[PDB]
This record gives sequence, C-alpha cells and structure tokens, in this order.
Amino acid sequence: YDIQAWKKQCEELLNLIFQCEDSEPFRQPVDLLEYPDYRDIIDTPMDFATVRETLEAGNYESPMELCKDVRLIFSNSKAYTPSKRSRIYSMSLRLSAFFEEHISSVLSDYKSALRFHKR
Ligand SMILES: O=C(NCC1=[SH]CCC1)N1CCN(C(=O)c2ccco2)CC1
Repeated sequence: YDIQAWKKQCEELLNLIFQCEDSEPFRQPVDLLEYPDYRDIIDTPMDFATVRETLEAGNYESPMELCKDVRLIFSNSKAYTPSKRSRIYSMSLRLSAFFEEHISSVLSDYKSALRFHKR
C-alpha cells in the first residue's frame, strides 16, 4: 500500500525502455530537417527523455500522468506514420505492448494504495 512506490517502478520501466532497441526513435525529439512537416501533424511532441526528466523533476503526481505522456509518444507515431507497416511505427507498436504489459501493475498498485489510504 506504498503510495510512492510507482515512481521507482516507473524509473525502472523507463530504464528497460531505454535498453530496448525499439525505443531508439522515441528517446529524443524529431529533427525538422529530417521530418519538416512533423509539427503540421503533431500538436504535442513527446519522447521518453522528456518523460524521464518530468519524472525525475518531481513533476508527475501519479503514474496515470506518466502513462498519458507515454501513450502520447505512441499516438504521435500512429498519427505521423504514412503506413501501418512503417519501420518506426512498427517499433512503436512493440514498445507500446511492452509498456502496457509492465505499467498495468504499477497503475493497479498505486490506485489500490490510494484507496487503502482513504479507506
Ligand atoms: O526522428 C524521429 N525520432 C528521432 C530519432 S529516430 C532514431 C533515433 C532518434 N522520429 C521520426 C518520426 N516519428 C514517428 O513516430 C514516425 C512514424 C513513422 C515515421 O516516423 C517519431 C520518431
């Protein structure tokens, strides 16, 4: 029932994501010389270094907020991809599945801890 445990759990999962080759494109921002229309399509860029920095700054209050930002990485990739068979989009879907598999217990444990706190 540790209300703070999610933060280290999210740090560890971000570490695992950074060790994944599939996270390569999503570790930093997109170069507009490489992808000059990217901000015409994507309103709110997001990447895993921004998520990690936000977490380490103490600027997430809950793992739900972190989860929303990570899901934005993946929805941006789906919005920007010209093809559902693109290399970078395909990397996003594997990484998304890995993320969702691991974040589910983090969310469940946090929400259970908050409920116990308010019992
Ligand atoms: O250039 C980057 N990231 C920087 C990189 S790529 C390798 C290392 C660092 N992008 C490309 C556009 N993005 C997509 O989601 C996408 C879907 C289809 C094609 O691109 C986001 C990631």
